[PDB]
Amino acid sequence: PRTVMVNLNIHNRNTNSDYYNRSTSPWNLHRNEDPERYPSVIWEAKCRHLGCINADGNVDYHMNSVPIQQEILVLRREPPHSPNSFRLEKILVSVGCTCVTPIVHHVA
Amino acid sequence: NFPRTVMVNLNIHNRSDYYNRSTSPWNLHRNEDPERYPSVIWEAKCRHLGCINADGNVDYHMNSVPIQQEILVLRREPPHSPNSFRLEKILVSVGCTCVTPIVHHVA
Ligand SMILES: O=C(N[C@H](C(=O)Nc1ncc(CN2C[C@@H](C(F)(F)F)NC2=O)s1)C1CCC(F)(F)CC1)/C(F)=C\C1CC1
Repeated sequence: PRTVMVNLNIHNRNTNSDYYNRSTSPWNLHRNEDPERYPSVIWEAKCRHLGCINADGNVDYHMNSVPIQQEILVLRREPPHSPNSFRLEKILVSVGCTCVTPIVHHVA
Repeated sequence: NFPRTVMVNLNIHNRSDYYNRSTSPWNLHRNEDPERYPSVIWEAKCRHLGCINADGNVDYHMNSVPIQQEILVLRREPPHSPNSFRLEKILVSVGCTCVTPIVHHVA
């Protein structure tokens, strides 16, 4: 069906870290708020460095910290400001960072 | 205004070799549930316990750890219902990162 009903009283399902800090590609969380969306608040990861932290605790510029982006669904109020009717909308969220070897190629 | 039941139009409006190039690489595993929307969820599983160093070897002094995110899914309620759901909060692995291990002698 096009329209379905959804009970917003969330049940947790098997939901029972300092990774953001201990990582060689550490990140911080930034609050993204949208009153026309459910969830209204989304926390996005922003990599602290361009390079990665090495064994000596220094930034290695030969490696890159890259955000891992995921495609997430959100509920957008439709019509706008509606408390009880929504449309699914696909957005991209940064969920953390990883350390990668850079893509290399000569200028054409 | 916070109603218990709301209406949702499922016609979505839209608004990557990391898994291999990473020092904490991972593979994707397909999790399928016909009682859930989205029915298919791809989860990351770290390939190694350690991390890949400059020389392409596994460094056992570092750990590959999965990054777990809390996500919401729709579970059919009552079961098998094509048009009614309850929001459910689950934990998914979305990739891996390389961390310096947490060390401690225990009592
Ligand atoms: O949960 C949030 N949104 C939910 C959502 O997107 N669920 C998803 N499930 C699997 C997905 C695809 N993916 C992502 C990646 C990994 F699962 F690993 F993430 N692998 C995958 O296969 S997307 C919506 C909430 C509204 C709804 F109507 F209930 C439908 C689902 C949301 F908006 C925000 C959460 C970040 C705080």
